[PDB]
Amino acid sequence: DFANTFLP
Amino acid sequence: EPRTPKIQVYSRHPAENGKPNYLNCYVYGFHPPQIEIDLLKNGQKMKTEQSDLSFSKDWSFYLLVHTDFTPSTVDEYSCRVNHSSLAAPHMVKWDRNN
Amino acid sequence: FHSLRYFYTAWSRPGSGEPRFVAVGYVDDTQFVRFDSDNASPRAEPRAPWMDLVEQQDPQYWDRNTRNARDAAQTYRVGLDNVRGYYNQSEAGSHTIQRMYGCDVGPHGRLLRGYDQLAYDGADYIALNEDLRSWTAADLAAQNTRRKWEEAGYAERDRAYLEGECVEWLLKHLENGRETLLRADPPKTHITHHPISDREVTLRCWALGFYPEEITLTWQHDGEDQTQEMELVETRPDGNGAFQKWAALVVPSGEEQRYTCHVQHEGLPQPLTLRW
Repeated sequence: DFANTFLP
Repeated sequence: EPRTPKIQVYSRHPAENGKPNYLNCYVYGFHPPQIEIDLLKNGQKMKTEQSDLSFSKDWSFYLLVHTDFTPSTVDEYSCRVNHSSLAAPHMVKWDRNN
Repeated sequence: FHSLRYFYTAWSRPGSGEPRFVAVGYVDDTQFVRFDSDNASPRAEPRAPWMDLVEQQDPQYWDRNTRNARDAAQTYRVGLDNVRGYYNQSEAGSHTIQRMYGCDVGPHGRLLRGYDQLAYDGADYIALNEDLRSWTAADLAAQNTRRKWEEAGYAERDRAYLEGECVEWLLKHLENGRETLLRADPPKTHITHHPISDREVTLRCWALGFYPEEITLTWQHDGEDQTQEMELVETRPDGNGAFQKWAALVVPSGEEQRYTCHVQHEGLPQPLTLRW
């Protein structure tokens, strides 16, 4: 699975 | 400040004529990601397929562009790359032994 | 050891449409996944054979990763405007966010390193530290991101994925993809010969169809290593999922037999020594 993506 | 693509043109398998093969144009080490890559038959454009964009440890992108091709005992194959680091497109010819 | 790595690229396209988001996954040197946000209804898609079976092995795999990538593409289209403001840049130019994350696993499915790293316009921006408890910001603009991520406790969610989930999926891909991923294909090696002048000749040492990408090609003269003297091209994909490399020396004519090419690759029994 993809990891979660965090907002810069 | 852009990073200039390095360009290798080659054949997947050691080339003998009469054998339909795969021509590879591998262009790597470049930045920003927007780029144009084609393979050309005797100067005239071909139809190819292009890898999914990825990048190396230094953040530079690399692409592979490839198509079925049949060598001739004399005929001319080249790859044209355009990128913002280049004042105009570069064309690199596929030769026998590299 | 073995590694599961994902590579995200996102970039703004002023004057042409929305930003673009591309994701690719890799186990070691084999790509198994893509996502491109420029397709109508973009889906995560299999790029390697064993991934055409994940639909029956994990019936929710494609839907939840598609969903995840689509949210990722939305998050980064905003991230591009956030970071651009950090640097006080106008909307006129295109700019690029890249992310690299994943895990290195040794025998017994144990984690060696996790990593999550981001770049802006090709330069280090922010990176998860080796302890996966903390972030390193490369410059002042990136400290905006650091404080947000620290306050929000994002390193712990990253560690959660990297320690648990990244490892579990590396194992599943390794096992389900045993035939592709666990192979070591020796190179097929030969030496060609091009003269240029009468006092000098080019000897090119070839390596074809090998996997993984790791390889060393060394030219020696009478046992003394010619590395500083030779020409090594960067290892290149053959387009079938393996790689090619060559090394070349320019040698005095007539002395060809005093130069040997040493080839090391992980599925050769012993390092090979070749002559013309």
